[PDB]
Amino acid sequence: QDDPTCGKPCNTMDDCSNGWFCQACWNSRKTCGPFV
Repeated sequence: QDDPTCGKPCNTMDDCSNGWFCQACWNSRKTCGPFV
């Protein structure tokens, strides 16, 4: 369980197109987060 993208700040869905779990830039706080 790596998903280093998690917690990574961004404004587009391109800064989270790598993580296995947190593959979402998360516009909720502009900080990459896990999905559901």
